[PDB]
Amino acid sequence: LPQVVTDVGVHLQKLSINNEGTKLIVLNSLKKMVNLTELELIRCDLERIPH
Amino acid sequence: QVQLVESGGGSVQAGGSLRLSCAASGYIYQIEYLGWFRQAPGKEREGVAALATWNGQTYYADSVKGRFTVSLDNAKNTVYLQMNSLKPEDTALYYCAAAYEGDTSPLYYEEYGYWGQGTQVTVS
Repeated sequence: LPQVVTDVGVHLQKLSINNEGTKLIVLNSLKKMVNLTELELIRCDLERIPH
Repeated sequence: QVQLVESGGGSVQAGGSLRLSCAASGYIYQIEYLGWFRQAPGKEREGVAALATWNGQTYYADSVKGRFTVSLDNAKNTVYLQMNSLKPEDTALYYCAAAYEGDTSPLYYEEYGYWGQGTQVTVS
């Protein structure tokens, strides 16, 4: 996930990401978008809900 | 709205070959997801294949994987299906399937919004 997205998420309320077959590594990049109220992770191939 | 026309099936032998096809008319740009759906006689329809419109990622059902090959002709707005060494399990009713944007249904007829006439494929 781009770091700039993580930075701007400080005011984001809804985020949707589509990887269409690409495995997505969060590597703990979600604890700065604290304003988010809706999280959509479609075709991101996690195989595990991130912490 | 969007209409689909397909052909290229019929009666073949196990060990024959077929070249399925389907052409699209109407709104050709708005269609995001394309695939094939086959229907056994009296049984539920099965999503045969799936393809991203411009992302270009191809998908197929396990029962037809390695035997059925999707083909798309952007020039003529056509979707083909080329298969060989068929099996009697391929005898089914195949419908041209198109889905607009927002949906990520590879082989599920749940959200596809346009279907073709239906071509009977017979493999003995």
